[PDB]
Amino acid sequence: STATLCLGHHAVPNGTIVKTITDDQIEVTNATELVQSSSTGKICNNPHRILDGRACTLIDALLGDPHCDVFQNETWDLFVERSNAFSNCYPYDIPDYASLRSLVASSGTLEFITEGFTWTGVTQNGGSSACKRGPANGFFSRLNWLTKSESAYPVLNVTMPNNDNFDKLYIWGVHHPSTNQEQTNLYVQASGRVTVSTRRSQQTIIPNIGSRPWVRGQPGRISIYWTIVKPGDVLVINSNGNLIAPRGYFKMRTGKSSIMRSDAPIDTCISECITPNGSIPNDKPFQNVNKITYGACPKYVKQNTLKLATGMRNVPEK
Amino acid sequence: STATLCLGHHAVPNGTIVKTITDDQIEVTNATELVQSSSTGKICNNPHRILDGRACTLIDALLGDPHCDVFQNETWDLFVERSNAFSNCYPYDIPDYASLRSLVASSGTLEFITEGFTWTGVTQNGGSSACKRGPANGFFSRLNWLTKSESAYPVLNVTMPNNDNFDKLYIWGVHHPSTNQEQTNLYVQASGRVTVSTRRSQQTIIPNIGSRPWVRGQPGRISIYWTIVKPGDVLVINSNGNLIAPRGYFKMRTGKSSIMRSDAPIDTCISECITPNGSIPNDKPFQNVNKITYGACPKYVKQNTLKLATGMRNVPEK
Amino acid sequence: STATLCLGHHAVPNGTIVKTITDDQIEVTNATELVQSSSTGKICNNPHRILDGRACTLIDALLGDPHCDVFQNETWDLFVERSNAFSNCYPYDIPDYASLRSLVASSGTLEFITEGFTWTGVTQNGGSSACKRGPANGFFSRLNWLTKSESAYPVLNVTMPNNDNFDKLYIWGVHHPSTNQEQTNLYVQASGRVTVSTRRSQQTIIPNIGSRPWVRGQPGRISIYWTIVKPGDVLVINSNGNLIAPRGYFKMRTGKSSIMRSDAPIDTCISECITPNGSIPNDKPFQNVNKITYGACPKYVKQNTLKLATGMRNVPEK
Amino acid sequence: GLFGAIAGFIENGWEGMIDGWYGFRHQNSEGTGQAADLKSTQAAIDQINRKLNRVIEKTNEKFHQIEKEFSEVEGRIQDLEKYVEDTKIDLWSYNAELLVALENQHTIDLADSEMNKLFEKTRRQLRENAEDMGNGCFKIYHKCDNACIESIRNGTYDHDIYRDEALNNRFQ
Amino acid sequence: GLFGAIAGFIENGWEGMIDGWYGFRHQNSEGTGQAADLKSTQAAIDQINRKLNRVIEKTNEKFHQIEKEFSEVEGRIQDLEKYVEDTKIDLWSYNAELLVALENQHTIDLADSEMNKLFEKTRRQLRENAEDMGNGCFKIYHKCDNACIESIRNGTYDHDIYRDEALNNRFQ
Amino acid sequence: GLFGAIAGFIENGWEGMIDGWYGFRHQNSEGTGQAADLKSTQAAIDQINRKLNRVIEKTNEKFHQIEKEFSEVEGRIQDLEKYVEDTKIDLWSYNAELLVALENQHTIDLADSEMNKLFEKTRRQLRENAEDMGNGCFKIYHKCDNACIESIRNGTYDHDIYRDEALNNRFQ
Ligand SMILES: CC(=O)N[C@@H]1[C@@H](O)[C@H](O)[C@@H](CO)O[C@@H]1O
Ligand SMILES: CC(=O)N[C@@H]1[C@@H](O)[C@H](O)[C@@H](CO)O[C@@H]1O
Ligand SMILES: CC(=O)N[C@@H]1[C@@H](O)[C@H](O)[C@@H](CO)O[C@@H]1O
Ligand SMILES: CC(=O)N[C@@H]1[C@@H](O)[C@H](O)[C@@H](CO)O[C@@H]1O
Ligand SMILES: CC(=O)N[C@@H]1[C@@H](O)[C@H](O)[C@@H](CO)O[C@@H]1O
Ligand SMILES: CC(=O)N[C@@H]1[C@@H](O)[C@H](O)[C@@H](CO)O[C@@H]1O
Ligand SMILES: CC(=O)N[C@@H]1[C@@H](O)[C@H](O)[C@@H](CO)O[C@@H]1O
Ligand SMILES: CC(=O)N[C@@H]1[C@@H](O)[C@H](O)[C@@H](CO)O[C@@H]1O
Ligand SMILES: CC(=O)N[C@@H]1[C@@H](O)[C@H](O)[C@@H](CO)O[C@@H]1O
Ligand SMILES: CC(=O)N[C@@H]1[C@@H](O)[C@H](O)[C@@H](CO)O[C@@H]1O
Ligand SMILES: CC(=O)N[C@@H]1[C@@H](O)[C@H](O)[C@@H](CO)O[C@@H]1O
Ligand SMILES: CC(=O)N[C@@H]1[C@@H](O)[C@H](O)[C@@H](CO)O[C@@H]1O
Ligand SMILES: CC(=O)N[C@@H]1[C@@H](O)[C@H](O)[C@@H](CO)O[C@H]1O
Ligand SMILES: CC(=O)N[C@@H]1[C@@H](O)[C@H](O)[C@@H](CO)O[C@H]1O
Ligand SMILES: CC(=O)N[C@@H]1[C@@H](O)[C@H](O)[C@@H](CO)O[C@H]1O
Ligand SMILES: CC(=O)N[C@@H]1[C@@H](O)[C@H](O)[C@@H](CO)O[C@H]1O
Ligand SMILES: CC(=O)N[C@@H]1[C@@H](O)[C@H](O)[C@@H](CO)O[C@H]1O
Ligand SMILES: CC(=O)N[C@@H]1[C@@H](O)[C@H](O)[C@@H](CO)O[C@H]1O
Ligand SMILES: CC(=O)N[C@@H]1[C@@H](O)[C@H](O)[C@@H](CO)O[C@H]1O
Ligand SMILES: OC[C@H]1O[C@@H](O)[C@@H](O)[C@@H](O)[C@@H]1O
Ligand SMILES: OC[C@H]1O[C@@H](O)[C@@H](O)[C@@H](O)[C@@H]1O
Ligand SMILES: OC[C@H]1O[C@H](O)[C@@H](O)[C@@H](O)[C@@H]1O
Repeated sequence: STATLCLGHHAVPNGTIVKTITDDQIEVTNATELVQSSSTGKICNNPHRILDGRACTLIDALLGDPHCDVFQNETWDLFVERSNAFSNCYPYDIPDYASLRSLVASSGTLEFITEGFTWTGVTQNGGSSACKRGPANGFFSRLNWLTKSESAYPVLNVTMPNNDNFDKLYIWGVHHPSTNQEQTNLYVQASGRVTVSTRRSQQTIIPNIGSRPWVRGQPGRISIYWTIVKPGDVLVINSNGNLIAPRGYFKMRTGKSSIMRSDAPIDTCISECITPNGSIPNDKPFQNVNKITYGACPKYVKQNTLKLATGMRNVPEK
Repeated sequence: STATLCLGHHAVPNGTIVKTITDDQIEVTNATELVQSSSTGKICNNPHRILDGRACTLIDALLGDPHCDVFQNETWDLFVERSNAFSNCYPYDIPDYASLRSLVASSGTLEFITEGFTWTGVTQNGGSSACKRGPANGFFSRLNWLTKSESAYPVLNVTMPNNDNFDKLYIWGVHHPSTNQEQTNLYVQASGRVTVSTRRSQQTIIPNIGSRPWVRGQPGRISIYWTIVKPGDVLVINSNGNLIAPRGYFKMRTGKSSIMRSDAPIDTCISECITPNGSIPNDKPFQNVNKITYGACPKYVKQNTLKLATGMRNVPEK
Repeated sequence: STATLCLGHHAVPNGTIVKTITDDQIEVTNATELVQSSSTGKICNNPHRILDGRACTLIDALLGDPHCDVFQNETWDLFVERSNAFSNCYPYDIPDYASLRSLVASSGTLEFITEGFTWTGVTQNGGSSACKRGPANGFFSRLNWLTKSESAYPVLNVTMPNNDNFDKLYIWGVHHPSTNQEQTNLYVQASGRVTVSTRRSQQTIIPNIGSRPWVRGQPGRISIYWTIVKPGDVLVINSNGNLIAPRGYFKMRTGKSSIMRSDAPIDTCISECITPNGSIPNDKPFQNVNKITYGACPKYVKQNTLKLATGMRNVPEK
Repeated sequence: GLFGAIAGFIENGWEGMIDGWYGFRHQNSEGTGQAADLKSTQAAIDQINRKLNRVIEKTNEKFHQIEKEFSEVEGRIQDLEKYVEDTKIDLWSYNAELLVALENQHTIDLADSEMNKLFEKTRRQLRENAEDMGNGCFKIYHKCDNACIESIRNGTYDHDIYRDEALNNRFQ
Repeated sequence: GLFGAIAGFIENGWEGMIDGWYGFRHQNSEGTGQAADLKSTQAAIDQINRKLNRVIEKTNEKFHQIEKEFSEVEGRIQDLEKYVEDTKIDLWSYNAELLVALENQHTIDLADSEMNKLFEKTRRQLRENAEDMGNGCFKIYHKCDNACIESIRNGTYDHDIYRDEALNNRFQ
Repeated sequence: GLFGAIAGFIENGWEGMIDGWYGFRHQNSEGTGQAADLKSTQAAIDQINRKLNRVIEKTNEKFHQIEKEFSEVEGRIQDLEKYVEDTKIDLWSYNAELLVALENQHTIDLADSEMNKLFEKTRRQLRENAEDMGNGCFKIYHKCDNACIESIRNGTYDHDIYRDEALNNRFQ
C-alpha cells in the first residue's frame, strides 16, 4: 500500500575542478573561464585607427627623417612602433626622449603648421650626407639648419606669437660641433648659444664641442629640445650660434591616442582591446596575455586560469 | 476546538533597492549610504589651520613678492592657492618648481630668519620697476640683488655655518642678463658664475645671456634654486657675477602641513575632511566628491551610490 | 522505561576573541596569528649571499675608497650598508646618486675589468692627502687622476670598443678646481671640458671653479658620472682638461641582487626573509616588522595582530 | 534566502507589523490578534547594526600626498603620477563594489535565517500539539485562548497540559 | 555544503536526469517513474546566472598609460615605474583569486540550499501521510498512483483525502 | 550562527568533552554517558584545515624594489615613492582585515552547520521512536540501554525493532 517518493539532484560524468574557500580542489558540474589567456596573433585595424610606423619611430616621423616623410600630418588612435624601424638621418640626441615620445603619442597627431620665421643674416636649409633626402644632401624635414652668411653669424632674435586658441608644440635643437675648427667655420663664434623662451618658460643651451663616434660619418650631434607655447603667450628664439631653428609647430590635442611597441601584423577585424601580442576578446574579467594593453580590456593577472563554478557540486554515482 | 498561530515578518510600502552577489537589483526594507556625494561647498576653518593665499601662490609668498608680504612667516596646516593669484615682481623661473612648492608646502611655515651675510665690494638691495614696492622699485624681500660697486665686482665668497639643531632652507638665485652690455654694465665680468655649496652638496649655475619676452617690461630673468644645510654644516657662496644673494633661511619643520588648489570660500565650522570642492562628512566609507583630500577623509571611489542593506528583504503584502 | 539522547559541541576554559562581519569581538574555541610581529634581531647568513659593507658604502666600494678596497669585485645577493659607514678619500659628488647606487646594487657585483689606457701627453695617477693610501696620497682605486705633463694638457681623445657580449658599465668623473690658479696650474687650459659618448648617447660636462667648504682639507670636488656601453658600440673620451678617467669597466648582470640599510647583526642561520630588523619567519601571510623587505616574505600591513579562527564558537556554561 | 522562509514558504510580509521585524498572528475562540517577537527582531537588528558599524566608524587620514591635476603637459613623470592615482581608485572602487555585494547578500540570508529560527523555536515548543501547515502557520489541535497563545509567544507553553486533547483531534 | 543535502543525506545524484537539476523518482502500484522539478531547477539557474553576469559584463577602458618594458638601464625612476605596475598586478591577482573562491563556495552552498527547499517544500505537503526515510525519500503511507504522485510534484496534493488511510497504516 | 544550533537551541557547549567537537550525552536505564562523534568532528576539522592551508602556505618573492626611507628632502619624485608605497600597504591591510572577517564569519557558520547536520542525521534515524524536546535532546520513547544507545551513535539503529514499544508510549 505504501508509496515511495525520493528527491534527487542531477550529476555528470566529467565535472569541473574548482577552488573554494574550504577547497583548493573540488568538483562541480560546471564552470566558465575568467582568465582570457589567448590571443589571435594580430591587431584589428578597427575600431581604433591604427598607424603602422613600419620602419619609423614616432620621433623620426615627428622630426622629419627622410624615409618617414610619408607620415607627415598623420593621425592615429594607436601608433605602432616596430622592432626594425631605423633612423637614417643626422645623429641626434633628445634629453628626456621618453617624455617627448609620450606627449606626442598622447596628442595623437602630427599636423604641422609652418610659420614665417625670419632668419636674417644667416644661410638656411643646410644639409648633410648623413641625411640623404634622395641621393643629395638634406636634413629633418621639420628643422632648419642655419649657417653663417658672408662671414658672420648675427645675434639671432625672432619672435613668434601664438594668437590662436590652442597650444603649439615647437621642437628645435642645438648642434654640438666635432671640433673648434668646425664651430668657428660654421657659425664664426668660437662658442655658441641657444635661448628659447616664453613669458612662462625659458631654456637656454650651450653647445659643447668634442669628437664623438662616427654615425653616418658624423662625429658631431644635434641635441633636441621642445617648448610648448600657451594661447596668448609668445615664442622668442635668441641665438648667436649652433641653432637648429623651427619651421612651424605641431597642433596639440587631447585624446585616447597612444603608442605601442609591437611586431604583430595588422589585420582587418574588430577588437576593442589590443595588446602587443595582438587582439584579445573583452568578455572575461581577467587576461594573461600582456600587462601592456590598449582599450577596453580585462585586468592582467599573474594567474593563467580561474574557473567560475556555475553548477552544483558534482557527486557521481560510483 | 483548534487555533491557528502564524509566524511572519514585516514589509514596508516603499523598500530600497540594493545589489547582491546574485542581483544588481533586489529590494530590502532599508539601506544606508556608503558614498558621500555632496559638499557643503565651503572649506571649514579649523580642525585644521587654513591659510588663504588670496592673490599669492606659496612660492610668491616664499620669495616675497611685494603683495605677498602679508604672508611673511605665515604657518599653516593647509595652504590654499587661488586660481586667480598673480605675480607682480621680477620675471623669474624655478627649475623643479614643483618640488620646491612641495617641500615648502610640507614644511608648513615661512619662518624666515635673517642672517648677517657679508657682501664686500658690491652694491646691495638692487631693485626693479617690475617689482614696485610702493612708488619705488623693489625686489623680492628674501633676496638681495648684488651689482657692481665703484667700477668692480669682487670674487664674492661668503660662509654661513649651521650651528643650530634644525635644518635651514636657503633660497638664492642667479641673474640672466638680456644682453652683453647689461652683463658688463651691472657685473663688469662678461660672464657670471654662481656656486652655492656645502660639505654635502654643490650646484654651480652659469648665467645665460639673451632676450626673452617682455614681462612687466623686463627681458632678462632670474633663475631660482635652493639649498638645505644640516646641523654641523656650513654654507659657502662663491660668485664673481650675477648672484641674487640670500638674506637668511627658512626653518624647516615636519608635520602634516600641505597645500591645495581651490576656489571654495572658507567658513567658520568644524570639518576634518577638506576637498577642492569644500569640506565633507567623514562618517561614510567612500566619497565621490573629489580624489583630492586633506585630513581624515573617506576613501574615494568611482561609483556615486552604494547601498548597504540595513533591513531584511521587503516582500510587499498581497 | 525511556532514555534521553542529547547532541552537543565542546567549549574551552580560555577561548580566543575573534573579529567577524557582525562582531569586532567574538570568542571562538581557538585561532592562529597571521601577522609575524617579532624578529630575532639578526640577519641569517643565507640562503642569500649577504655582504656586510661594514664601514663602506656600496658606492665607496665601487669607486675604490682606500679602506673599501677589501670589497674589490665582491658579489652579493643582498648588500647591507651600515649607519656608521664613512668616506675618507677625495671629496666627491654624484648627480643622481640614488640611481647609480641602485643599478649597481641590482647588478649584484663589482667585477672590475681593467682596460688599456691611452693617456698620451698627461701625468697619471693623481693622488690626494684627503685620500691617503698608506703613508702616500692615494685616490679611488678605479679612477685615474690626469694632470699636465711638460707644461701642457693635450686634447685627450681615446676610443674603447665593446667587443664582448655583455653591457659595460664605465664610471668616470670631472674635477672642480677651487681656484683659477689651480685650474691653469693643473690642466693648463683656463677652461676644461669632458665628453664621454657612444653611438647611442653623449654627455658633456664642464668644470666649475669656485671655493667649497674644506673636506679632509680639500676645497675642490669630483662630480662623478657613469655610462653603459652596449655590445657592438664603442666608448670615446674627449677632453682637454679636468678629466678623472676610467681604468676599465664593471660587468653588468641581471638577477635578484639588491641593497639594504641595516645595523642588524649578521648571524649564522637560515631565513628566507630579511628586513632592516633582522630576518623573520615567512610561515604567516602578513608582517608588521618592516615595510622594507628582501626575499620571500609576508605582506606588510598596519595591524599588529589578526586572529584567524580555527574552531567553532566557544560558549561557557553559566 | 538560503533558508527559504522569507519570500519562500512564507508568502507575504505584514505591513501591519509596526513594533517588530517578526511576530505572531493567531485566530482562536477569542478572535484574532497580532504581536511582534522582541527577542527575534532585536537579534537581527543587533547583528545588522554590528555589521554596519564595522563599516562606518572607520576612516584614516592622509595629509601631504601627490598632485592629481596638472596644468601643463610634462610627460614621463606626470604619466606615472596619473597611473598611480588611477590604479588606486580603480582598486578601491572595486572593494567598495564587492563589499556591499557580499554584505548585502549575507544581510538578506541572515534576515531569512532569523525568521526560520523563530519557526523552529516555535514548532519545537508545540511538540505533538500542532502541525505545520507549510505556510508559516501552525494548526494547534486544541483549544488555545488568548492566554494559551501568549504562553507560546513568551516561550512558557506547557505542551503536556494539552497533549491528550490534541493527540485526540490529530488522530481521530 | 551548508545544508548537507547534496553530497549529503542524499547519497548521490542522478546522471539519468537530463531535464533539470532537481526532481522526483517514485515507486507506486503502477510501477516506477521520474519527473523533474522545473520551478526548482529554474530558480537555481536564474540565481547562478545573475551571479555570473555581475562578474563578466564588466571591463574598463585604459588608453595611454605608463610604459612597462625597458630597453635600457635607468635606475630610480624606472624601478618606480616597475614597482607600481608589479604592485598593481599583484593586487588584482589577489582580487581574482579571492573572487572565485568566494563566488564558488556560495554557488555550491546555494545549490544545496535549493535542493533542501524542495525537500522541505515536499515534506510540508505530505503532512501526517508520509515519513522521512532519511535517504531523501518520503514513504507515502497510503496508495498513491501516478495521478496522486503528480498532484504532489506541483503541489496540488490534498493531505485530507488520504490522511485516514495513512494514519491507519502508520500507527498500527 | 545562521543555523541556530550552537549558541542557539543548544544552550551551551560541553567543557567535559575533550576528545572531539560534537558528540552525544545520554541518560538511559544504566545511568548516564557521553561520547564524541568522530565522523562529524573530523568533517568540521578537515574543512577548516583546508581553509587554513589556502591562507598559510602562500607568499611571493620580491627583491630589488624601491627605497622606502629617506634621509633628505627631495620633493616631487620622493612624494611619489612614498605615496605609491603607502597606497600599497593600505590596500593590503584592507585585504587582510576583510579576509579574516569573511573567513571567520564563515568558519563560525560552517561549524554551526556541521552540528545541525548531526542533529538532523540522528532525528532521522530515530524516526517515530523519539521526539525533539527542543534543546538538542531527543526523548527516546523506549527502553534504550548502552547497547541500544551505542547503535544510534554509530548509525546501525533498527527503528522497527522498537517502533511498537515506542509508538505506544508516545500515544497513550
Ligand atoms: C561552455 C561552458 O560554459 N561550459 C563549461 C566549459 O566551458 C568548461 O570548460 C567546463 C569546465 O571548466 O565546465 C562547463 O562545461
Ligand atoms: C605637410 C602638409 O600637407 N601640410 C598641411 C598644411 O598645409 C595644413 O595647413 C595643416 C592643417 O593642420 O595640415 C598639414 O600640416
Ligand atoms: C668610432 C669612431 O668614431 N671612429 C672614428 C673613425 O671612424 C674615423 O675614421 C676617424 C677619423 O679620422 O675618427 C675615429 O677614429
Ligand atoms: C602572452 C604571450 O604570448 N606571451 C608573451 C611573453 O612571453 C613575452 O615576454 C611578451 C613580450 O611583449 O609578450 C607576451 O606577453
Ligand atoms: C541603521 C540605519 O541607519 N538605518 C535606519 C536606522 O537608523 C533607523 O533607526 C531605522 C528605523 O526603523 O531605519 C533604518 O533602519
Ligand atoms: C614680447 C617682446 O619682448 N617684445 C618687445 C616689445 O614689447 C618692446 O616694445 C621692444 C623694445 O624695444 O622689444 C620687443 O619687441
Ligand atoms: C673576477 C674579475 O672580475 N676579475 C677581477 C680581477 O681581474 C682583479 O685582479 C680583481 C681586483 O682585485 O677583481 C676581480 O677579481
Ligand atoms: C682662498 C679664499 O680666500 N677663500 C676663502 C676660503 O679660504 C674658505 O674656505 C671660505 C670659508 O671661509 O671662504 C673663502 O672661500
Ligand atoms: C618590529 C620592530 O621592532 N619595529 C622596528 C621599529 O620600531 C624601528 O623604528 C624600525 C627602524 O627602521 O625597525 C622596525 O620596524
Ligand atoms: C514572562 C511571561 O510573559 N510569562 C507570562 C506569564 O506571566 C503569564 O501567566 C502567561 C499567561 O498569559 O503568559 C506568559 O507565560
Ligand atoms: C618606537 C620606534 O622606535 N618605532 C619607530 C617609529 O617611531 C617610526 O615612526 C618608524 C618610522 O617609519 O620607525 C619605527 O617603527
Ligand atoms: C561498529 C559499531 O560501532 N557497531 C556497534 C556494534 O558492533 C554493537 O553490537 C552495537 C551495540 O553497542 O553498537 C554499535 O552498533
Ligand atoms: C636687444 C634686442 O634687439 N632685443 C629685442 C627685444 O627688443 C625684444 O624683446 C625681442 C622680442 O622681439 O626681440 C629682441 O631681438
Ligand atoms: C622670530 C623670527 O625669526 N621671525 C622674524 C622676526 O625675527 C622679526 O623680528 C619679525 C619682524 O616682522 O619677522 C619675523 O619674520
Ligand atoms: C694586483 C691585482 O690583483 N691586479 C691584477 C693586475 O696587476 C693585472 O694587470 C690585472 C689585469 O686584469 O689583473 C689582476 O690580476
Ligand atoms: C679628429 C681627431 O683627431 N679626433 C679623432 C676623431 O676623428 C675620432 O672620432 C676619435 C675615435 O677614435 O678619435 C679622435 O682622436
Ligand atoms: C669654511 C672652511 O672650510 N674654512 C677653511 C678653514 O679651515 C681655513 O681657516 C681657511 C684658510 O684658507 O680655509 C678655509 O677653506
Ligand atoms: C593549542 C591549540 O589547541 N591550537 C591548535 C594548534 O595546536 C594547531 O596547530 C592549530 C592549526 O590550525 O590550530 C589549533 O587547533
Ligand atoms: C495544478 C496541476 O496542473 N497539477 C496536476 C493536476 O492539474 C492534475 O489534475 C493531476 C492529475 O495528473 O496532477 C496534478 O499534478
Ligand atoms: O667605416 C669606417 C670609417 O673608417 C674611416 O677611417 C674612414 O675610412 C671612413 O670613411 C669609414 O666609414
Ligand atoms: O606695454 C608694451 C610695451 O611695448 C613697447 O612697444 C614699448 O613701447 C612700451 O612703451 C610698451 O608699454
Ligand atoms: O679645521 C681647521 C683647519 O683650518 C684651516 O683650514 C687651517 O688652519 C688648517 O690647518 C686647519 O686644520
